[PDB]
Amino acid sequence: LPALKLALEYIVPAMNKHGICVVDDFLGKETGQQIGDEVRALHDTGKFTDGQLVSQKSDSSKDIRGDKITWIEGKEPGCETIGLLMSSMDDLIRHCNGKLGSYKINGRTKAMVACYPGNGTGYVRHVDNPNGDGRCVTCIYYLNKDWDAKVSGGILRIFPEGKAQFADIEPKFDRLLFFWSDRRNPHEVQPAYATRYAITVWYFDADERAAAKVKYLTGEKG
Amino acid sequence: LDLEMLAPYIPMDDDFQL
Ligand SMILES: O=C(O)CCC(=O)C(=O)O
Ligand SMILES: [Mn+2]
Repeated sequence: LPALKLALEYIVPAMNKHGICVVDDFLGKETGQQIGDEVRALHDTGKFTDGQLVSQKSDSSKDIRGDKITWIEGKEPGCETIGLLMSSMDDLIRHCNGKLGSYKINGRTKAMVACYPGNGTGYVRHVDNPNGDGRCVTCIYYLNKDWDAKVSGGILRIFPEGKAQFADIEPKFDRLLFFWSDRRNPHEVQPAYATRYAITVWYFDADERAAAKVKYLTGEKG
Repeated sequence: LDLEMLAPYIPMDDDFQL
């Protein structure tokens, strides 16, 4: 639907009420397929790398997350449809104005194209932005056709703060997902027994991000 | 539970302005 109607009439309410919003059939089967093909070509270049952590303390990153990823701006040759995806997400966000909590969203990361090879690997329970690095909204587009979690696993399980029941999001094809990045939404990728693709972008809050960039260099002491 | 060591990495540079 019109970015404006989806934003104001669905995304904004869902996000402020529950901190999670799912929009299925975001771009349609044709575009979704084109995106999937671009991701599979990118994977077939062999340029993917192990997913990394903000501050790794574990033996290896593989103990935490078991995916292979790359970062795309959306202007690279062969990624035009991923670019269309990123510009559509941006469209929705711009149309959310300052109605998504009290954040002033002025920027975002590049797209993280991610692949769980399907060998029983996933991502343990975690928070995307526990200690305030600017990330206020997580946006994930899934690409996996006829995915059956009872067979292939790979559920994204979110545990919204305070609620006694978690939520299981299947990584369905053409599904769009929004949720607060901070400690409100601890989540986990359960073991995936099949190749599981997803595209993520993190949107930033101006003030938080600006502070996050200075805290890295020094952080002073106390 | 140290969340910092579990959080997915993002670059510090190369943000995209909206
Ligand atoms: O792919 C998903 O469903 C979530 C990925 C995730 O939580 C992450 O990479 O930080
Ligand atoms: Mn995550």
